[PDB]
Amino acid sequence: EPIAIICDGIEGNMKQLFSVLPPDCARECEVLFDDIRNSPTHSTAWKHALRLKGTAYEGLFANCYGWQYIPEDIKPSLTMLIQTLFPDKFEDFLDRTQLHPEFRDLTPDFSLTQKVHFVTERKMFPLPETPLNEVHSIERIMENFTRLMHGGDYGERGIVEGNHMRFSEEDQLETRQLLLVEVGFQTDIDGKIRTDHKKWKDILKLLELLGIKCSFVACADCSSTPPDRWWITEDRVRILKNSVSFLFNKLSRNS
Amino acid sequence: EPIAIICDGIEGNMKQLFSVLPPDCARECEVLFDDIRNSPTHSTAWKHALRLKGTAYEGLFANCYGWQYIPEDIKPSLTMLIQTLFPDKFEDFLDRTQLHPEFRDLTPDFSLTQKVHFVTERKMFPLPETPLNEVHSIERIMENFTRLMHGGDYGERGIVEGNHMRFSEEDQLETRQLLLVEVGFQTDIDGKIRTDHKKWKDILKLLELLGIKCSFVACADCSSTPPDRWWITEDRVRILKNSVSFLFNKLSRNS
Amino acid sequence: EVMLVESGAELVRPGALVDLSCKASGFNIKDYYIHWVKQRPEQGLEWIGWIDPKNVNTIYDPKFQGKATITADTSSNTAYLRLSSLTSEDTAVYYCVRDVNYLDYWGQGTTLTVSSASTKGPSVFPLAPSGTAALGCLVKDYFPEPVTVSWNSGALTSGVHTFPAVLQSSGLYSLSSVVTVPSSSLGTQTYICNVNHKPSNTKVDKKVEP
Amino acid sequence: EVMLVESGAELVRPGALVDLSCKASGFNIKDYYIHWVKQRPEQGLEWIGWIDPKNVNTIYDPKFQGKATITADTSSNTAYLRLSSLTSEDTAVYYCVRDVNYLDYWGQGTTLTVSSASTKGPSVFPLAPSGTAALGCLVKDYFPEPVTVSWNSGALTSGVHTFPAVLQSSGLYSLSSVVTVPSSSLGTQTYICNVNHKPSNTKVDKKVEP
Amino acid sequence: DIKMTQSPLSLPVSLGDQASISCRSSQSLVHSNGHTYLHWYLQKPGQSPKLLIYKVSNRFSGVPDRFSGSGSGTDFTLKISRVEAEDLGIYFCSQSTHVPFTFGSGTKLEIKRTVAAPSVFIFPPSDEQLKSGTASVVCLLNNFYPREAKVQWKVDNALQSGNSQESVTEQDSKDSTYSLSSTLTLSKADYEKHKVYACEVTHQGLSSPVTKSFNR
Amino acid sequence: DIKMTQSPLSLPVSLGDQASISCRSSQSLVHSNGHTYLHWYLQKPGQSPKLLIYKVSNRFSGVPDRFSGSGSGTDFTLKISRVEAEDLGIYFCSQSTHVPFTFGSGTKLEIKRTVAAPSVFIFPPSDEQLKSGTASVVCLLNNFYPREAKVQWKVDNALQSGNSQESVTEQDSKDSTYSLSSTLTLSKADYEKHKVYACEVTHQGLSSPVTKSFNR
Repeated sequence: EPIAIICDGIEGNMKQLFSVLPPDCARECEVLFDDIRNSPTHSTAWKHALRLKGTAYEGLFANCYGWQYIPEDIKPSLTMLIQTLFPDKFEDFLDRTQLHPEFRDLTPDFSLTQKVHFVTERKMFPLPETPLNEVHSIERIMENFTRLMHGGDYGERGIVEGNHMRFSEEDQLETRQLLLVEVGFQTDIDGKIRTDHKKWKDILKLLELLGIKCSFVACADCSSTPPDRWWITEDRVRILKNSVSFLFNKLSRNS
Repeated sequence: EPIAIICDGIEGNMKQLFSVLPPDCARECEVLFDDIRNSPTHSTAWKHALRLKGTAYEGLFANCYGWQYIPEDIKPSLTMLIQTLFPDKFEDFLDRTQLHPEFRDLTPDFSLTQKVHFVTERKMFPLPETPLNEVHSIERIMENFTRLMHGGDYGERGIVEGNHMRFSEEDQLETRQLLLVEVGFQTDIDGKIRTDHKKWKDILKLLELLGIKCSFVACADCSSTPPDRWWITEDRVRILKNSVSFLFNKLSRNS
Repeated sequence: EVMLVESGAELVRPGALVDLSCKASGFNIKDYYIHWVKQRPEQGLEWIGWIDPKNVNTIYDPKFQGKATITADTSSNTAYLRLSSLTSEDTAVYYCVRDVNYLDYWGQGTTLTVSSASTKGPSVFPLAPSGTAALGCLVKDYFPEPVTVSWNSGALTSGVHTFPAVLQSSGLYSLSSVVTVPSSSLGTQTYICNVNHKPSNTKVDKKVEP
Repeated sequence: EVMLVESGAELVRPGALVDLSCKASGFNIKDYYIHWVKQRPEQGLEWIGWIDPKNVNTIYDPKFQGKATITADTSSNTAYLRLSSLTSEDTAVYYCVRDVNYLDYWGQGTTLTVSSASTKGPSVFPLAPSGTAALGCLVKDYFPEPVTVSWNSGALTSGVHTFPAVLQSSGLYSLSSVVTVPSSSLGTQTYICNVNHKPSNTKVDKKVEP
Repeated sequence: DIKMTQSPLSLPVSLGDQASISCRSSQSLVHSNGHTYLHWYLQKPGQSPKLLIYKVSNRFSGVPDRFSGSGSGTDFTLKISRVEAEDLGIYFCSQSTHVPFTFGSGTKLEIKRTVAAPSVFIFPPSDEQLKSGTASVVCLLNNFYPREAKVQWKVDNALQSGNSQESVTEQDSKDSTYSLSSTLTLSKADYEKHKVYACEVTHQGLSSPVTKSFNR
Repeated sequence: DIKMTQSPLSLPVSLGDQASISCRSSQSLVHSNGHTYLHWYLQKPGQSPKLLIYKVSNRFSGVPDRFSGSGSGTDFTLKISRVEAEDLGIYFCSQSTHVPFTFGSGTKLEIKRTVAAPSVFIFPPSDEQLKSGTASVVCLLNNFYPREAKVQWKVDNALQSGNSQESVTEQDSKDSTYSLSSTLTLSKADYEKHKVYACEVTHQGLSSPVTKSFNR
């Protein structure tokens, strides 16, 4: 079956998926569907579909918790996160990572921070501004993730880890904190959470040596979960399976 | 619904609102209504209403207690009040705030003082004259504000704060006093009162240190208060709801 | 530095007209009101009017309406005062004054005399000596009263007394100007009194010596 | 090294037009925005507008829209500021600035004085010596305000003072430039002050000696 | 027309003393805007008026701390805490609340000084005056205090009256003294008629009248 | 138009001391993107503004660490931990959050220094100036502190006024001292008229006014 026909066949479902996504995510996913429609090979199409699955899913996940879909090329790195949020510590950070220069660039899907206080603004910037994903409370977002791992499956499809450093009730409202999140829709679930864990237990360690509060989440969903049990609300999972997972399902049938 | 059509529809209510406003306020809200009528977007219209609401409210609040509406741009700051009212202490004032120059510029909506005694006037002035909002007695204006906080709600919707400095009965009729007032028509009432208290408790102290008797009031009304229980008389609250709050209500339905 | 510089005709015949000017340096007069104030010996200080150069509004004392006309040229940073229909009641000093919401700076003033004919130039007859010595310059027989006496062109001022003019019975004024110097500098120093009687455009530099 | 070099008409009459240019060296300006900032003694630093050379968009302060017009040539790596309808309010120093999301590097700045006095050439007069001895160059009677004094063509800088111009009563400017050197060097070393007054295309290298 | 009334008209004070100048007005000087527009000016001899105190009590820039302005309503007081010699002059108050502005008549600040008899000088008419046919003889009384002085003109022992004019300076700012030039007038024919000219100066600080004279 | 307000306008500090400069804004300078676009510039005398601290608290490349930027919302503080002599100049803060960008009015950083009397030099006009028909005589007061200085131009013991102009330098970056050029102006005839020319300097650090002079 010809991909232009298959993409004509699910175009309606797709258009529903783009409408439930953050605006940047929707633009980015439109391209991926035009690229899939127009692919020369099942190998080229499949590679884009794999991206649209992941790209769509972060968009839904970001949408479900108040976060903003940060496209891949502009996702902040560790060094950008360190330098922007903690300039004073930036010089010390550069040192700890001298033997591990690979840690300098690690990029969480989501890099969150608690809004701190102690239109016709500037709108164009010649260089990218390293983006600030601001959340009202890391802790309250942390709570809702621990609860869902113990009922009030989820305990198996994630990890929550916090670096042990202490922050006061003024210190949480005085100082910057970091919640780093990895989300997936991969087949092998305990891979996301264990692969990242190897790097991430060590990184949380290093951020605590440098005096930064940093919080972590890894989680994943797979097709075989009950619809009422995804990390994103059940109505959303109705759309992702009907759009993107359907597009895989036909793309394994013709190849 | 076309904003010019909504403004054609409530033009009568608005014109009634303007006739009960102090002349400077009335003019200022006439523009804000012509601006709302001619607006391009509901985003632009909405922001004018936000100003037209509060501008109307202060004009009403100023009218209800015998005070004069001081247009936003010519509202005196603290540095002007001290300098105009207390020249000898002005050099002393400049010193205390050298670490907090931010105090220097605070502009209470109303900055009042007791008329003191120990046609064909000058009407045109090349430079603005820092306006002197003169009231017959700060004490009697203060009394009426505490009473309405304890029955004879209001105790929840305001604060009255006075600096502990002593003034004799001759010293009150000899020397200048300062009544600083903040008024609002915001939805979050406890916001007006507590935001100001942080900054303002410190200022009464400092006006005390400098030998200045200064008295303070902050208060707010919200849409859901009983019309017989606003800081402004009930016939006033009638017009403001029929004019300006009616005008938001149409601007939330179309946005 | 703020400075208001008044210049105008020092003498005019009665019934005539005079334009006095007020040159502003150190500020723009669009940024203030400018006033005219008349000063006489007995009559005292008398405010006349103010002009707003920004949008050209004038507010006078009603007694001066028809007598006064304050005009302004902000491109040249100047206000003018026209006094028309001159009488002796208009013989006085005139000042322009800056308005900062209160009158603060005044000019040096221009003298105006409304009389019938004169333009008489003064005659300077030195008064010479005979440890400290007295010399001078008798400045005689000129008519419009303003005269300016200096010594050694503004360099000698200490010890100097320039007396008020007297109105002689012939009706011309005459004034005296003396300076006391040490006898030892006398004849070792040169002493020039410089008189200026602007109404006759008479300029005289008489040397005084023993 | 990053450097922004502004050059433009040093003097132009009122009502005219002026183009200022900004040569960028050390970076391509496609990769940034370029701003213009006006600076006056009282008026202070005043932003004007920025240009995006990548796709040519401009954003100005509304008080300047219609006065200013920023254009750019990425091939010759220059931005331009055209100011039209010149007045005295436009007499100012002007800088172009590099935008990296915040303004970071600024140019030397070009001076503009808007008047009709026409250009005038500076007269350069040696100030001579007579342990430590002082020499100089009085740079006299020129009109466009910006002048440049250097010494031994920049080889001598230490001990050197260039006083801010004075605006004489003749309405021409005048300035002083002095240097203190060891007296035993005097007459062993040559001391040339190199003055430049661009608006009259005057260049003078006057030797100053005992 | 707000009338400005200043008392006293003349104020003798000694250097270092305190001076009090009172100004009273016909109507209240309080403006409806909450301000009071009454100010103090000092016009020194032969100079333009200078602002001392503006709006009842504020010092104009460059004014010393010994000048203080007080009052309210219609009674206002200017006080000079430590009188100095340069503080001579006529002090004017002014209301700029109502049009037309009005100024008081002035308080003449005078200085009490240790009395000093006058230096006296006498001048014969120059040759340029004799050639013109008139002849003026000048008697100068120099740098004396108090002002009161009686010049007597005597030509060859002949007291005169009515052919003499005299002029007096204002108090001098450095020393708070006076000078006085008295001029006797005659014709060149009538001057050559006599040979002895004297001036008889009578003053408090001279316990005897003093005479200075010359011969033609 | 965010208003940027800087206090104090002037900051005299002694070398090695700490300086605090405050910048307050009309509205919050926080961008919706979560960044703050308030920056500190230092313009040394007669140089262009140079960037110190960008976005509240980031040092610009090559900027010493004794410069530190603090603040949030609308209140910002710039601190210089050890004032140095080269640090002279006017410090500007700027917001680049809102269009139009706005800059403070400026804080003038000065240096407190041990008093230094002035060296004085007196310059006769060149023959070239004489042949041109004018004659300018220059008095140089070199490398002194503090700025207050009193030039007196006296031609043949005759004090003058109004034929003299003077200009003063900004504090020197090396020593934080001033210089002052005062220029007297005459006609070539009027210069040849006299023979003795002197400059009388009065300054705090000279206990007696000092005089420098020449003869034609």
